[PDB]
Parts: sequence; C-alpha cells; structure tokens
Amino acid sequence: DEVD
Amino acid sequence: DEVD
Amino acid sequence: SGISLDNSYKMDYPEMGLCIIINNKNFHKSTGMTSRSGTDVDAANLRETFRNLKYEVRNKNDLTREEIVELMRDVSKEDHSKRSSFVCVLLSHGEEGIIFGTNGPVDLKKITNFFRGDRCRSLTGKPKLFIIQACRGTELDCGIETHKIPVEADFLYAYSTAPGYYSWRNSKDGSWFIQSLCAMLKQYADKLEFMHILTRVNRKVATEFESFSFDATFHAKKQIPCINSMLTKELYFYHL
Amino acid sequence: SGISLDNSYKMDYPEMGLCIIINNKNFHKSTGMTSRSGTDVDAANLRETFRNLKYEVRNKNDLTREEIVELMRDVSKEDHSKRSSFVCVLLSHGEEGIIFGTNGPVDLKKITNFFRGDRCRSLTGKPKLFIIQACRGTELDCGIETHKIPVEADFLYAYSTAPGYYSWRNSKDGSWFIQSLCAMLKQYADKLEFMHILTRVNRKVATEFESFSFDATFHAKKQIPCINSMLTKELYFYHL
Ligand code: NA
Ligand code: NA
Repeated sequence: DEVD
Repeated sequence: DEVD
Repeated sequence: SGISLDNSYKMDYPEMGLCIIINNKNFHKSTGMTSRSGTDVDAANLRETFRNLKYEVRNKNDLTREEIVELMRDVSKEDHSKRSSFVCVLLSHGEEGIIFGTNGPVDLKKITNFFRGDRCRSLTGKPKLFIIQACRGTELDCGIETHKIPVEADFLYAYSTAPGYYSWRNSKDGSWFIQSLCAMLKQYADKLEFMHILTRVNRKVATEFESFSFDATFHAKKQIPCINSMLTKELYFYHL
Repeated sequence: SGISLDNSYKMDYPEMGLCIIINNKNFHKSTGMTSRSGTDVDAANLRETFRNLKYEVRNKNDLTREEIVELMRDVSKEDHSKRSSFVCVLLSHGEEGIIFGTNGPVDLKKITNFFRGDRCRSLTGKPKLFIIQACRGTELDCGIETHKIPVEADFLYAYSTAPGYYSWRNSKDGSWFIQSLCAMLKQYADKLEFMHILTRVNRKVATEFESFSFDATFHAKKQIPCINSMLTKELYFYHL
C-alpha cells in the first residue's frame, strides 16, 4: 500500500 | 435577487 | 430468518434526529456585511419541512462565530443513541470552506469535525447531513441557451452552489436552493432516496431560476448546487 | 401519446460516448515524483469495465501537462452529437484541485472547463463524468472501530478520496477506489442508477480496505471517496  |  | 439486505441506513430509531437551523440575517456593522433579506422565508420553510419529516428542529438566529462553535460542540456532545440521523442547515454568507457568524467567519471543517465518527460516537455510522446556503466564492454562471470506518464517512454536504461561485437569494421568495430543497422534500420524501431528491433540487434550481438585475454584471445568471456525498448507504426518510 | 416523464438522462443515442483514460505511471525525474506502481491494473480494469458498458475507450499513458490539455481541448472539439455521455478517468498524482502530468501539474478546472455547456455544445445537457484517482492533500484517516442552464451543470466528479486527504493505491491490486469502482459497475450497472453505484463504491472502499505499512504514520489508515454531483437527471447505463 502506497499513497498517490 | 441578491448574492449571499 | 429470511434473506436480509443492508443497503439502506437504519432510519427507524425512536427519533429521526436533530435538525439545527442557523439563520444569520443581521451582521455586526463592523464586518461590512449586508443583511440577508428573505432568509426568514428560508428559515420558516425549512422548519416546517423538517418538522413534517419528524425531526426535532431547533432554529437559532444571528449567532456569533463563537456561539456557532459552542452550539455545535454542545450538540455533538449530546447523546444521539436514540436518533437516526443528524441534520444541520447553515443560512448565511460565506467563501469556499467558510460560513460567517454575525461577527466573522467559521471554517466548515471546525463545525463538521465535531461529528467525525471518532469524536461523536453516538452518531457513528448514522448519516450526518449538512445543508449550506452560502456563497462559495465570487464567480457568476452565465449559462447557455438550450480503525474500521473512515472518520470522514457518513457525511453528506448539500451545497447551494458550485465551488467558487456565488449563491443566489431572492428577498421576497427566499434562496433558490432552499425554496427548491423544501419543495422537493414535500413532494418526494416519501418516494425517493435522498440523492435522487437532491438531483431533482439540482434540476429545479438549474432550470427554473435566472437572476434579474439592473446591473449588467449580475443579470441573467444561473446556479447549480453541489452534492458532496461521503454517505455509505442509501438514505430514505421513511421506514417500513 | 401517453403520459411521459423525463427524470433520466437520454442514454439511447447511437453511441454511449468516449471514455478517456489517462494513466500516468512514470514521471520525469526532475519533478521528484515516484512511479505509481499498480496503476496499470487500474488502467486495464477500467478499459475492460467501460468496454462492457459500450463506451469508446481511449487509453493514454504518461502524458505531459501539455499533452493532457491538448488531448482534452481536442476531445472537446469533436462532435459528440451522436453520443450519450462523456467519461474521463485520470490516474495520477495530485493535490486539491490539481492532477499531475508527467512533468508538472494541471488544474482540474482547466480540463473540465473545455466541456462547459457553453464551450462544448454537442455535449450540452448530456452527462459529463470525471473519475479522479489522485491525491487531494496530505491528510490521513485514522478511522474508528465499530442563458437557460448553468454552464457548470451536468458534471459528475467521482473523487477517489475526500477533500484534503491522501488517496491509497496498492502496488499489486490497484487503487482501492478503482478496484471498487469497476467491481460495482460489473455487478450493478444493469440495475442501479449511477449515484447508487458510487454509494456502493463508497461503502466498499470504506469498509473493506485498511492500509498496511511498516511506518507508524501510514499504517491502519482508511479512505472514503467523494461524489460531487452537479447532475440534473438520474443516470442509468442501460436504456429500455
Ligand atoms: Na441559493
Ligand atoms: Na484510491
């Protein structure tokens, strides 16, 4: 999980 | 007619 | 039992919830804000409309930015356990993100945050509705001839006008947005899901109103409201 | 004839319309923006999902801020007379109001304005849909355990996340918002009005995802999308  |  | 489904908010708690109407008509001279003629029409119609839906309506008039915050902090600390939803109607001046108390502005976020799912537990997972008749900027529409749930979930912002735009109010008839909102609840609350009612309100405001002014800048302008839904289920004002 | 009603957008034009997917995965080194791993999953699923709805899909990948604007200006000057609606999906980085091309930002307004009812006549009164998977700020949701029509009318903004908040993407599974959007069209496009589909998408994203990170700051966070509807009728992806 990563943030854009 | 008026703006708020 | 039988096959069950859970696509709708539970609206058969003993009480529908509170409807807070904040009607701000007269502003401290030192702010330079004109009186919002006609907003009493809006206030009375809302009161009557939400009464018919079985909401516990509390009108407040000419609140200062401190009394607005304190009212909301107080209302968010009440026990909404027996209540289905929460409605809050703000009738006033504003800018994007901001509503004016009689003596200066309040950020919408400061108000709504009081009811974040983690700060107002007895309303967690219940729909919290915020109806805002206020300006959102200074633009004018010329038209064209034809951790388990987010804290921010379960809010619905019913905006009178689009982002950045002026909101229109008539000094005899009330604000376009609110006239249409109340008309469409009268006529459709016992038939339509809320989102479909607001869409009707959008179409009414967009189709049946055109400003009239002696000032070229302000004449023949239009408005379209903005629905901001963070809801997670459908919302009907009746139960089975 | 018989009694008629006009609460729905006409969706039986010969063609459903264009679906523009702008997938921006790799960014110029000089901007300091990391590659958006997994967005190809998002792009392929959208393409397939909107194909099933009978949209003319055009994927574009790694567009610069000039090519984004030029693409949109070109698409807004095509003749949409025979088309029912218009969809545009933006997969990328961003801030509130802003999406990044591979080399720097574009304001959403500059893009959407191309399609204002007065600037794109062949789409006037048809629904224009904008689906935005991008950040809208830097906040993190910790959750809680349980003149005839406005130029701005007929737009629907389907925002991946709430205003001011981060948007979440999984490098193997795709972005939470888009996985859920495509799932819910698959399953409900032939049964639900669009607003009720997005509400399902909201509930899915809000209920079935929780971020996982080795970094305390980013672990166990949540997301709720934002529907901004300026639509004036209900929108079904089928016709009778
Ligand atoms: Na109004
Ligand atoms: Na997302």
